[PDB]
Amino acid sequence: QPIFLNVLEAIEPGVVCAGHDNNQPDSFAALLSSLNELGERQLVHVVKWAKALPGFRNLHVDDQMAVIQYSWMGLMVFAMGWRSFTNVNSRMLYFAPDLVFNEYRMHKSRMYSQCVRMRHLSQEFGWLQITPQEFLCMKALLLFSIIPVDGLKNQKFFDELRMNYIKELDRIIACKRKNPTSCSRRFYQLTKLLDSVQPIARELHQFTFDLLIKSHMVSVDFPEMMAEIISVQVPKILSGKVKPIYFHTQ
Ligand SMILES: C[C@@H](Cc1ccc(O)c(O)c1)[C@@H](C)Cc1ccc(O)c(O)c1
Ligand SMILES: C[C@]12CC[C@H]3[C@@H](CCC4=CC(=O)CC[C@@]43C)[C@@H]1CC[C@@H]2O
Repeated sequence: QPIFLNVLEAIEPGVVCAGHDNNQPDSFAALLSSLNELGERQLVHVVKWAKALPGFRNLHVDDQMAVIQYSWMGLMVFAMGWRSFTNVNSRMLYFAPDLVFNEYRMHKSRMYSQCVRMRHLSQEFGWLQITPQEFLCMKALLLFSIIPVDGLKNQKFFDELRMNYIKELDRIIACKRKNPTSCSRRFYQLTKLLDSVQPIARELHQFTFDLLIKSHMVSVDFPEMMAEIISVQVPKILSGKVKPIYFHTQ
């Protein structure tokens, strides 16, 4: 029995609802305030999920919050892609059971191009035939894929942790496979899939950072936690002080 898989499967967070009043007209201001409240909500879970991950509390405490604060975009975008694939075969974006974006919501949110990228992503789960086991280990690996260029408080611990999550993903690929040509191709495939989250996550950082700046102008509410992470932590990403870790050069 794989102990590592039992844990991921057990800690996976349940459905989270956005709180969106679906009887309102689909306006930019309402779509985004709801995506924003959706972020606050998802964030509470992400924190609880990350803390229960095997080895996570071995990281220094300031590094525990830094990694969560750097990587939430990618992790949530990925999860959402998976929810989109499993529920509606990647036809729409399944943000929350109460906030499914049709083509029209995509246009009204004014992120049609990001949503188009987010949708290609969700389709990849289908095209690549990702298993829930692979999905889960990839998502944990995503929590460890962005860090300051000066390094963390205890960079050593982090590197150990992340090396292990790499092995586990490699373990879940090998656990039922014939010859090592396909084990290779698959690991290549999934590593490229993970890389692909980063540019998408970078576009959303830019977007939401812009959005918060003119939040008052455009009538868009940001909950406190979202306000603080976007104004404190996102700018370090955008200014190049915090960078994603790619498996392959872009
Ligand atoms: C994810 C873990 C990998 C793992 C642990 C136990 C298992 O039975 C397994 O199959 C894989 C990883 C964290 C190993 C580890 C052990 C001890 C630690 O202190 C630490 O930071 C990390
Ligand atoms: C950041 C954001 C709210 C949080 C959104 C994000 C789009 C991606 C996303 C996917 C989810 O499933 C949870 C909400 C999040 C994480 C939105 C883009 C602009 C808006 O400000």
